[PDB]
Formats: sequence, structure tokens, C-alpha cells
Amino acid sequence: HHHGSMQILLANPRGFCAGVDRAISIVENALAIYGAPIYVRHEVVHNRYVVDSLRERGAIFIEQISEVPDGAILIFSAHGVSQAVRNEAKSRDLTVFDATCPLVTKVHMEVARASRRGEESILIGHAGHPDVEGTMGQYSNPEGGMYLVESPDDVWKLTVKNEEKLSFMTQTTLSVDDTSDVIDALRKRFPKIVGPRKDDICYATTNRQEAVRALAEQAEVVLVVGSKNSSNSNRLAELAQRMGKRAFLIDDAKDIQEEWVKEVKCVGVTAGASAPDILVQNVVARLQQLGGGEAIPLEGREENIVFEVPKELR
Ligand SMILES: C/C(=C\COP(=O)(O)OP(=O)(O)O)CO
Ligand code: F3S
Repeated sequence: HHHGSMQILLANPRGFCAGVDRAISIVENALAIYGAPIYVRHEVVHNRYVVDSLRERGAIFIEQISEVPDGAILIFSAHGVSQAVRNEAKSRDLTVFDATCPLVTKVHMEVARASRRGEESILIGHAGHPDVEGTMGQYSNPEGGMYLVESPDDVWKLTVKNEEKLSFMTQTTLSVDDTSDVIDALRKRFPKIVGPRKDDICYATTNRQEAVRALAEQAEVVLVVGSKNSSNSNRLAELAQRMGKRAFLIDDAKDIQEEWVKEVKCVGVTAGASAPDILVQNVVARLQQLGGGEAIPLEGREENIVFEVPKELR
């Protein structure tokens, strides 16, 4: 467990955010209260261990509301659903509980409010991601418009109907440094545009990036615990890599390759927002097998935010 060659450092904060803790408990609590099966639309969170653990408990993960039988209980995932998907669930004989992150619902509601006013909306976000369908699918007014931008270059190439009546929003897990450049480009291009002071990047995302930066100034190699389809986890690995360090996104301790830490003197470990602590604890045990000493957590920003389950799920 505890003395050896290679130092192990743990980023702070790392691992579960308020939204993911809430989402998991909505699924656990529905299973404990109503019994298996409970249907969840898509993975509740982008972590295969969390998804497999709930499956064991009796959660059924489906792709389409059309796979859910009448009379069932269905949960929307933490990443949110479009208005279409919600109405479709409303039209069916189903009890729905919604695990959408409150901080995502926040962004959904600003897109819906723009549609109602005929204002065009720009989302900063990555194409071909689940969170994006959800958020873009809050916009329904055909007089207006809804556009996705990924880069300052996309802002420069964008053409809009009425630059005078424009709003922007952003996904919640994006790279803070890269979103800042995009928003600077938007506000210069469109100085009357309205959006939030800074972005709609959530506190967990911002904190985990700040922590991985601090981590990555000290360690040669960075391990980010999270699944390949977790965009926040991926942003953490990428930050470290962009600081010139080898950085590995790993689902669990078994993905660790001895070469990655051969002759390494400081290895840093973090966890995306959907990765449970038992995964990190297993990584640390594996790193110790490989010569690591005691894991030292870095000092870090305190997080104190909690989102409660719906009262009917306590
Ligand atoms: C629900 C949510 C984040 C929790 O982390 P996840 O890893 O589940 O999702 P993401 O990073 O969006 O791929 C906000 O999209
Ligand atoms: S949007 Fe919500 S699910 Fe976590 S990564 Fe941010 S608090």
C-alpha cells in the first residue's frame, strides 16, 4: 500500500459532481422504492461501471421510448432530452422521473425562452454529442434559428437572419479555455448578443479542469478515470496532453499499462464527473503494485453543492 519509487498525487476536486450523484440516486431510489425493472433512457451517466452496477440492481438501459412497455417507470438520463422526447413520454402510459442535471435544465430553459421570442440562438458545443440533441431540441420556432458553433472559426463563418436579436448558450462540460476563445469571438462579432456573463460551463467542470492543471504541473503522467464517451473526462485528459504530459483516459485499473509508468517519478490521477471513487482507489492500488507510494491528495477548491432527488424518490 505505501512506500516506493513513484510518487502518486490525486487531483482535488475529482470524481462525482452534484448532478451525477443525483442521477445515480434517482435510479437507485426508484429501484429500491418501486422494484426492478426500472427503465432508463440511455446511460444515466457516461460511465460503464456505474451503468453496469445499476444494470445488476435491475435498471434496464434502453435507446427509445418505443422499447418501454406501458405501465413502466422510465428515467431520463442526466444529459437531458429534447422537447420531442419529453412529449412522446408524456403521451405514453409511463411514470417518468427526470434525472436531467439541474444545470443542464438551466441551459434548456434559456434555449426554450429564446425560441418563444423568435430570437435566433447559438450553442457552443461539440457536434454529434447527446447533450447537444437535447439542448438544440428545446428550440422549436421556425421564424428563428438554432446554430451550433465549435470554434472561433465557426463564429466567423456563421450567417444569421437578424444579428440584432441573438442569444448564446454553451454546453456544460466543455474546455473552459477553448469556450472562452469562442465567446470572445462571438461578443466581438455580435456585440448586442445576449448570454451569461461567462459561459454555461458548470462548476464541476470548471473545478476539475483547474485541478487537472495543478496536477499536471507536478506529474509526468496523468491518468483520468472515465469512459471513452464521457466528454468532461475527455476534456481532462486533453488538458494534460496539451500541457505536454502523457495522459491516459482509463475506465479502470486494468487498462493501466506498465510502460506508461516505467521509470516515472510522479504519476497524477484524477476522475471525471461520472467516475466513482472505488475506481480511483483501485487505480491507486494498481499504481502501488507498480512502485507507487501513498497517494497524496493535492489541496483544492472546496465543493459544497448537492442536488436532492425528487421528494417522491427519497
Ligand atoms: C450529465 C452531464 C455530465 C456528467 O458527466 P458524464 O460523463 O455523464 O457526461 P459528459 O461529460 O456530458 O459526456 C452533463 O452533460
Ligand atoms: S452539468 Fe451537472 S451532471 Fe455534473 S458535470 Fe456538471 S454538475
